[PDB]
Amino acid sequence: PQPSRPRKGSLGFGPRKRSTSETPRFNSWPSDDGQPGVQGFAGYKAGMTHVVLVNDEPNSPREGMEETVPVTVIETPPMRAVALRAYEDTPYGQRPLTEVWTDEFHSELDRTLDVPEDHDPDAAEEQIRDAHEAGDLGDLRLITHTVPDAVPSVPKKKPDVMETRVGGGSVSDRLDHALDIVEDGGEHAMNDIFRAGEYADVAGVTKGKGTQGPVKRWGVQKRKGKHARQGWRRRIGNLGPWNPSRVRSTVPQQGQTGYHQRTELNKRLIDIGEGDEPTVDGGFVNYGEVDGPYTLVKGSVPGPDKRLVRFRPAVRPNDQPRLDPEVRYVSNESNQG
Amino acid sequence: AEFDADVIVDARDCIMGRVASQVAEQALDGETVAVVNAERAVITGREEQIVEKYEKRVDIGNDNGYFYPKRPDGIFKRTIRGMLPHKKQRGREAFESVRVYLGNPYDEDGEVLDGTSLDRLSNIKFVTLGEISETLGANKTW
Amino acid sequence: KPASMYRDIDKPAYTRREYITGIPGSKIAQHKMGRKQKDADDYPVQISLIVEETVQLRHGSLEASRLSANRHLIKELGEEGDYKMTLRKFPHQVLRENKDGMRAAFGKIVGTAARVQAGEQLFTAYCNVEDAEHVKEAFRRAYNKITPSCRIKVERGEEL
Amino acid sequence: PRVELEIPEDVDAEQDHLDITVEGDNGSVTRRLWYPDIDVSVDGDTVVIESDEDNAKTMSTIGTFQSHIENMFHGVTEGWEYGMEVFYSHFPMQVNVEGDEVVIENFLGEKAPRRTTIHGDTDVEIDGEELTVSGPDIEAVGQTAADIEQLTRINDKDVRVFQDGVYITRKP
RNA sequence: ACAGCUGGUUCCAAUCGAAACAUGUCGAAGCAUGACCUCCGCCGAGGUAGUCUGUGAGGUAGAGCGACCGAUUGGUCCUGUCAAACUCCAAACUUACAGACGCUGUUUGACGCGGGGAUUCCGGUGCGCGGGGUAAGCCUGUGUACCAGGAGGGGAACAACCCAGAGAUAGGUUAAGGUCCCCAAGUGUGGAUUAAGUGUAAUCCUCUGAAGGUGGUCUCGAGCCCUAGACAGCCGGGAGGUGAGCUUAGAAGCAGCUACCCUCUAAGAAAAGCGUAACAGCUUACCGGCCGAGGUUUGAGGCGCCCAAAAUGAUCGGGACUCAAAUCCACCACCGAGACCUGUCCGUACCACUCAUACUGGUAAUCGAGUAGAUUGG
RNA sequence: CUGUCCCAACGUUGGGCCCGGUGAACUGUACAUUCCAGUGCGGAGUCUGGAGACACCCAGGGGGAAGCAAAGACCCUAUGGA
RNA sequence: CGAGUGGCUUGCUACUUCGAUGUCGGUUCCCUCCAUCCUGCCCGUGCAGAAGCGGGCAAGGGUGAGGUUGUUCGCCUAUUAAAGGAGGUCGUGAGCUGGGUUUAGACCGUCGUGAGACAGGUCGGCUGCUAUCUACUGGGUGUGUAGGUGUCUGACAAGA
RNA sequence: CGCCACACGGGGUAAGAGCUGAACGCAUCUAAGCUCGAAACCCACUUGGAAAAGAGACACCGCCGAGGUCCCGCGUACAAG
Ligand SMILES: [Cl-]
Ligand SMILES: [Cl-]
Ligand SMILES: [Cl-]
Ligand SMILES: [Cl-]
Ligand SMILES: [Cl-]
Ligand SMILES: [Cl-]
Ligand SMILES: [Cl-]
Ligand SMILES: [Cl-]
Ligand SMILES: [K+]
Ligand SMILES: [Mg+2]
Ligand SMILES: [Mg+2]
Ligand SMILES: [Mg+2]
Ligand SMILES: [Mg+2]
Ligand SMILES: [Mg+2]
Ligand SMILES: [Mg+2]
Ligand SMILES: [Mg+2]
Ligand SMILES: [Mg+2]
Ligand SMILES: [Mg+2]
Ligand SMILES: [Mg+2]
Ligand SMILES: [Mg+2]
Ligand SMILES: [Mg+2]
Ligand SMILES: [Mg+2]
Ligand SMILES: [Mg+2]
Ligand SMILES: [Mg+2]
Ligand SMILES: [Mg+2]
Ligand SMILES: [Mg+2]
Ligand SMILES: [Mg+2]
Ligand SMILES: [Mg+2]
Ligand SMILES: [Mg+2]
Ligand SMILES: [Mg+2]
Ligand SMILES: [Mg+2]
Ligand code: NA
Ligand code: NA
Ligand code: NA
Ligand code: NA
Ligand code: NA
Ligand code: NA
Ligand code: NA
Ligand code: NA
Ligand code: NA
Ligand code: NA
Ligand code: NA
Ligand code: NA
Ligand code: NA
Ligand code: NA
Ligand code: NA
Ligand code: NA
Ligand code: NA
Ligand code: NA
Ligand code: NA
Ligand code: NA
Ligand code: NA
Ligand code: NA
Ligand code: NA
Ligand code: NA
Ligand code: NA
Ligand code: NA
Ligand SMILES: [Sr+2]
Ligand SMILES: [Sr+2]
Ligand SMILES: [Sr+2]
Ligand SMILES: [Sr+2]
Ligand SMILES: [Sr+2]
Ligand SMILES: [Sr+2]
Ligand SMILES: [Sr+2]
Ligand SMILES: [Sr+2]
Ligand SMILES: [Sr+2]
Ligand SMILES: [Sr+2]
Ligand SMILES: [Sr+2]
Ligand SMILES: [Sr+2]
Ligand SMILES: [Sr+2]
Ligand SMILES: [Sr+2]
Ligand SMILES: [Sr+2]
Ligand SMILES: [Sr+2]
Ligand SMILES: [Sr+2]
Ligand SMILES: [Sr+2]
Ligand SMILES: [Sr+2]
Ligand SMILES: [Sr+2]
Ligand SMILES: [Sr+2]
Ligand SMILES: [Sr+2]
Ligand SMILES: [Sr+2]
Ligand SMILES: [Sr+2]
Ligand SMILES: [Sr+2]
Ligand SMILES: [Sr+2]
Ligand SMILES: [Sr+2]
Repeated sequence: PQPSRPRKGSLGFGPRKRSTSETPRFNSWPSDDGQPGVQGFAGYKAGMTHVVLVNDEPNSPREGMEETVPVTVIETPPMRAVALRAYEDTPYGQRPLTEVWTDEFHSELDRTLDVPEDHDPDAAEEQIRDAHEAGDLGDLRLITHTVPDAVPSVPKKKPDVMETRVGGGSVSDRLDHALDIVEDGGEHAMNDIFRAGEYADVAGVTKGKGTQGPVKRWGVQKRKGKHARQGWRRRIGNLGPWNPSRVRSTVPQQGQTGYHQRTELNKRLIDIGEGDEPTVDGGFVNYGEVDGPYTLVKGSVPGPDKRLVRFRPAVRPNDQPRLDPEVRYVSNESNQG
Repeated sequence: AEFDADVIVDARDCIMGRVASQVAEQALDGETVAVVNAERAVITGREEQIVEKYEKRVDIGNDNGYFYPKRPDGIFKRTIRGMLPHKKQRGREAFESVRVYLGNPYDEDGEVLDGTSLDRLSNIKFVTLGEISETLGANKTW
Repeated sequence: KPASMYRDIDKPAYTRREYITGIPGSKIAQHKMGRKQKDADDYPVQISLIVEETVQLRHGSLEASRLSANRHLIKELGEEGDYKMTLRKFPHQVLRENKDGMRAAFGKIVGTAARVQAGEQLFTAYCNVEDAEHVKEAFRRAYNKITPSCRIKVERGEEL
Repeated sequence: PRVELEIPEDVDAEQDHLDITVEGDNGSVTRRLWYPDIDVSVDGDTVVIESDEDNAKTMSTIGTFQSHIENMFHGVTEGWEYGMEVFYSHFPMQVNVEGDEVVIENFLGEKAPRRTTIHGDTDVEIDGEELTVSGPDIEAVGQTAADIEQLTRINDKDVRVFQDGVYITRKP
């Protein structure tokens, strides 16, 4: 009767085309519960090493015992929240009302931007407050960006700009919290929003695979037995039935594989730090030597070394936070063995 | 944003279809019409079945596609479109010269067309275009 | 076989047994029920089962209803009870079935039916004013086993 | 057809559109009464339910409306009383009222506490082995009252044998 | 090479215009002879597509069968059923002849007769009547109109369904069908029903919906009860003789059996229905009370609901519509063909004049579509 | 015994892709951006109703054109052939 | 006994194609139906519990691996929550396979005087084509909206 | 063949359990009205998505210069582009 089988590959991440902005753009931000705060930070994937910890799980019998855990190194130097964007609530969702900027910019922000010369912060700010006064202020996000220049391993100086939502406090309170941050230089570190032990959401653009066949792309079988010698090996059975007299867009086909945005959930921040503590002997292969601001994110992270990864407090956490896990050992062992 | 509308119509408590029939009619006569407060418009019958029809109209589609509105905004617009030869020259012009809105983005109160109104004091089985929209999945932006 | 095959009158009259042979015997056991010794007029109440549509009722439906109908009257009024039902129709229409292909398609005798035009008494009971409500239930179960819908007309009885 | 309701001396009727609020020294019950061509209204002291129609469907609701108001009268004066008696066989069930929601613990020996939320003003008050739901809004009371009995609903085991549960005993 | 088989066979126009059936045929993918189409010549006053009456032919429907016939019930005459190959009856209708009327013919010569040329003998569909078959967009008859060979208007599309048969052009009025938008004309009138989006689907392979069921709602009638207070609900009482008798350790309204009787009274059963081992205890009849107006039983009609499960995307063409844009009963005003009316030209037929079939003048309500084919001018 | 399979991976060589040069053929009533249904000689890109659809170009695997290629070998028929 | 729905079996018809619409089984890949095997929520019980039996809502997901036979079917084994059924030209041969049917060779049984036959068995016995259109997977160039950079929105669409 | 991550919860119903409740003084889950209730529906989460013809929003820069192409060195990209 022909046994059952789930279709090959998932339909959720479609179409499987190359991404528009290599810089991830979250499409969902955390809820407003705590104090006013920015809802995410970003960095650059460095490489992988393992670490030994002390089991935090109060339920696991292993609780208290050492345990070897893999970790992706991500250099996360200080970013600069260069502006504050306001959204007005209109009959057609949210729309950018107005932004508030600064004076002190990063020496090389003009490599990507058309840096302001004459902005009227106080006035623009007024617009926001009058809109809040009217009861039309939606959510408050801060135009942000990185200092790629800070990271040596990364060749790019030309900064990666991305907006991030701010929440937590009451509209008014967080609004001010925003301005406060911005009304300086916008400098902030990962510890300004995270703490080791907290589960985050790392989003990134996958590794570049170019065009690939159905087998690799949609995980379809290869021709089997005798069927793999007649002149067909990685080609599928057919593109559909007689009728519908067409090719349904749900049949696994050759195409662009990789370079897609992915938002990898519940990534636990195993340790936030600064220095050369996670670096490897010889240097992180095809990256370099780490020294300074960073994060040790548990497990894999979407993307290749040098790619901009983005963090965010877990929108859908499953377990309870175990702040600051006891990190006994971090591997310095070479990655060329 | 600005729309120099000759006619402004208020759909509040008015039978969607009937109102549409006239708007498309006038539009076919060179009348730049504007429907207002459509979310408050209405269609008679068992909500349960009035919904199925619109909920089914969402399920329908394929590679070619069969887009169907959900916002009370849209529904009305497409309804009107179904009363005009929107494929033709004359029709595209007419249909394109008609716009529907959530609430009233204007100053002027919208006039009410004859026969198009309902009386809640005599009816109990009818539905807010917005209720339909809320059910379809739309986010109440009105 | 489904009554659908012989319920309508759309064949000539088929009865001349002097020409038709091998006709299956009637499944109908009795035509007179109750006390066939007593007279019809010896009863106050007289209710009939009127078929509302013109049909052909095979002896099997005839017997089957006649059966379950009388079996109620026997139940609710005793075997040797005071009553007397009657079935005034008889299966004359000989039925056949082409059981080759369409080549030489005249069928072979399979059964028998009783042509009944609408507005007719298939059955007719005779009882006392008290038994009538059973004599009616006896018919409800009767018309359930015959193709057409039916009436139950009290032809004698202004007692209620 | 037309029926009238002379509101009791304690009571204060008042209307706004379709909604009717009733006040007494026990409470206040606002209720919407809506039906095609049945118009309710206050005439000084009497409440008038009237309609030009006289069809069974129209008459059905006319009747229903009256009782809804008459009950509101009694609700705002004397109030509604539903009595319950918590019953347990082998497992000592604990029934208390946490904040605004009667709770039940260790039902049939469960670690998970079952709890319903209280409907409206309704007052759930426990006295050992008895519970007494009361209030002006029979709607909220009768419901909250039922809510409690239902909360101990069991379907996977023979109820004739497994009967632990709070039950309604007095209906007003 | 032969082929009864398939393919092809070249310019304009005007008049007429089929057969897809009969008989015979090694005949059924063909022919011949008829039917029928066409053309020519002849004859010379009748003709008969309709109707009415008259004189005849007839046994299908229907009916009936102590009128034949053969079927087919029961009972101590009575009682229950049938017929393509039955009939004591018996139509409608069909049909011979004749008269009348209508129509038609005697310069358009009918009717008829003789001769030349065909095509045709795969038909189909609607409706009526059929026979066969579970059925079929099935098979096979028949009458008829239509498709084929028939446009144009309507029906969403769509040979045969409705209107309609049609020279050109033009003005006008309708037909079928339609008037909320798409889309020309009514968001027309008086009224009632429907709450299912039933429905918005003449006919249909195509538009399903059935047996059974329905305190959904609407309308109509009939019997009975009732302010001497009905129907229902609440309260009240439901009393003794005696646990009826027997049965039996016991049976005491309430296992079975037979009776089913009289006191008190306003009621109250030899107990209708549960309850106990049996008593208990709980109701039903039955009476009273409170209350206060209609109530109960039954017959018929209307719309609806249920019965109701199929495969890429739901549907009345779509939109969408609910005192309707649904349904039914009536009404009003419109839209809408190439039809009907109307002006002009054209073709053909005939008449007058004429050598002409060249002009000119006239007649057509009773001329103007067409495949095969016949005829004919260019 | 083993990549036949579980269950696929990486690699090698020649193509495949871009560039110069050379340079055909199959096929073509017309129109043609299609899909969903319906309809129709009952298996429609083209009819009806809807939905969808800015043009052009590159690579792909071949769902559809009842794709192309052969006046069906199957079946019957012919007053055919061997 | 009576009333039906379906269009999966079979049968009937001969409308459709004979200037050709590739067979059965299988395989691979995508969509679907519900008359639901499992999973979720429910009703009944000859419902103590436990394990069941029957029924309702429900098509999200699942429904697997093997032994004989070309088999579809079916039989069998061991696992399982369960190892459900049907449609898509009995989905899918310009995808594959070619085991069966159904060429030309040959044997046996049967029938036949014989050639030879078989709605018997058996061994062997081939799988074309460079994609114009359209369709969907992905990748570009332009026009439109009307100078540039950066950041957004979210009608809509997909998911298990 | 290794390793990492892949909810709860909300909202509205079905079958079902009920509430107040009339036509029908009672009774009744329903006729109006209401509380609940499926792995199923919406939301939630991920993905795409200014060509959405109502063809969008905001900030800044610039119209004689903002910016872009070319070019050169190369990959986190890549069959051409
Ligand atoms: Cl394969
Ligand atoms: Cl779609
Ligand atoms: Cl159009
Ligand atoms: Cl209503
Ligand atoms: Cl004619
Ligand atoms: Cl609808
Ligand atoms: Cl000429
Ligand atoms: Cl196993
Ligand atoms: K063929
Ligand atoms: Mg290594
Ligand atoms: Mg190593
Ligand atoms: Mg159990
Ligand atoms: Mg000619
Ligand atoms: Mg001529
Ligand atoms: Mg007869
Ligand atoms: Mg012909
Ligand atoms: Mg109009
Ligand atoms: Mg319908
Ligand atoms: Mg041939
Ligand atoms: Mg042969
Ligand atoms: Mg020979
Ligand atoms: Mg083909
Ligand atoms: Mg089901
Ligand atoms: Mg499903
Ligand atoms: Mg074999
Ligand atoms: Mg197949
Ligand atoms: Mg294929
Ligand atoms: Mg092939
Ligand atoms: Mg073989
Ligand atoms: Mg040989
Ligand atoms: Mg090939
Ligand atoms: Na090959
Ligand atoms: Na095929
Ligand atoms: Na849709
Ligand atoms: Na034979
Ligand atoms: Na020959
Ligand atoms: Na021949
Ligand atoms: Na013939
Ligand atoms: Na012949
Ligand atoms: Na005459
Ligand atoms: Na007749
Ligand atoms: Na004709
Ligand atoms: Na037409
Ligand atoms: Na409908
Ligand atoms: Na409507
Ligand atoms: Na001709
Ligand atoms: Na290998
Ligand atoms: Na193809
Ligand atoms: Na030979
Ligand atoms: Na059927
Ligand atoms: Na196959
Ligand atoms: Na499922
Ligand atoms: Na097998
Ligand atoms: Na096929
Ligand atoms: Na095959
Ligand atoms: Na092949
Ligand atoms: Na739930
Ligand atoms: Sr974003
Ligand atoms: Sr988004
Ligand atoms: Sr091969
Ligand atoms: Sr097709
Ligand atoms: Sr017949
Ligand atoms: Sr019946
Ligand atoms: Sr003629
Ligand atoms: Sr005759
Ligand atoms: Sr109008
Ligand atoms: Sr009107
Ligand atoms: Sr009317
Ligand atoms: Sr059809
Ligand atoms: Sr019909
Ligand atoms: Sr019925
Ligand atoms: Sr179903
Ligand atoms: Sr002519
Ligand atoms: Sr002519
Ligand atoms: Sr290719
Ligand atoms: Sr189950
Ligand atoms: Sr088969
Ligand atoms: Sr077998
Ligand atoms: Sr299959
Ligand atoms: Sr073979
Ligand atoms: Sr053989
Ligand atoms: Sr243009
Ligand atoms: Sr319910
Ligand atoms: Sr744009």
